[PDB]
Amino acid sequence: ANDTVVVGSIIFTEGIIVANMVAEMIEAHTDLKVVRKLNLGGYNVNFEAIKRGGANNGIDIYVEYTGHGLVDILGFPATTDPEGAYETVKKEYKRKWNIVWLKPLGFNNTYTLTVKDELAKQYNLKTFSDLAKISDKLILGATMWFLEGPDGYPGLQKLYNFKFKHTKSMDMGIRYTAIDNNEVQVIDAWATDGLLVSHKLKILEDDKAFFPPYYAAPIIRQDVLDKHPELKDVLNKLANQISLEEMQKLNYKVDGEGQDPAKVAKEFLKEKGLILQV
Ligand SMILES: c1cnc2cc3c(cc2n1)[C@@H]1CNC[C@H]3C1
Repeated sequence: ANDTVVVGSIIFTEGIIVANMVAEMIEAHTDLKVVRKLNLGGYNVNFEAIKRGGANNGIDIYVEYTGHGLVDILGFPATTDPEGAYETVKKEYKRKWNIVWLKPLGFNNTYTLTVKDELAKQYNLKTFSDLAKISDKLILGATMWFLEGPDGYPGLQKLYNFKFKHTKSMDMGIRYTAIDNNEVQVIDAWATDGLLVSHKLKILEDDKAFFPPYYAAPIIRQDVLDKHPELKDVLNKLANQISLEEMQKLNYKVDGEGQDPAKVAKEFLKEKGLILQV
């Protein structure tokens, strides 16, 4: 009579916004109440938590990215097209873990390598290969998740033979300040990052196609769907409802304009008519 589900996120702006959207949709369209949980860390943290489940100090639902799941299935970085990534993780997670991938939200939040526009013009940079030829002169500032993830810098560095003068691990917001001030020359910008809006940066082309697609989708434990089958349709109301530009704008409302992510998520859903006004 008082059933609850746990929606998890790791700790970054987009993750919390989209987890909040999932929680708001569930509470708007079902009789379930939602525990919102934040998990410390990056790679495989939400995956392990959902394997435990909300009844065992874990989570029942979170928004995963196809490429992050794909690299864990394969055991080595590989590239593919959006459908290849999505269908592979959907079938594998269902068969191995009884985890259900719902429909993609609509955006691809990939890792990138990004430089200031002026630096790109100064050195004629368009591609990762262009950058690698001169990386020995440059400093990379990047997030811990990118530097430590199996699908992040370790394999990219080996494939392109990147040789930066110095490589610094940085918090998410401050790497944008650091590249704006030329404390570093390259950052691992993420494609939906809010602060890409306010900095004059150039996203370089991954010409060897190292990275897989990173399409966000809600995923849920099958036993939670068995108990509450309505969830499937409710969460699929978000299907293709968030473009890259929309997600970027929401992220900037938090990171650039100081709004809290709960407010940003709820007002977005109200604007799009996905939940009721008032
Ligand atoms: C480990 C686990 N999940 C991640 C999710 C994301 C990232 C890194 C992760 N690393 C950023 C790049 N892909 C989508 C977001 C943001």
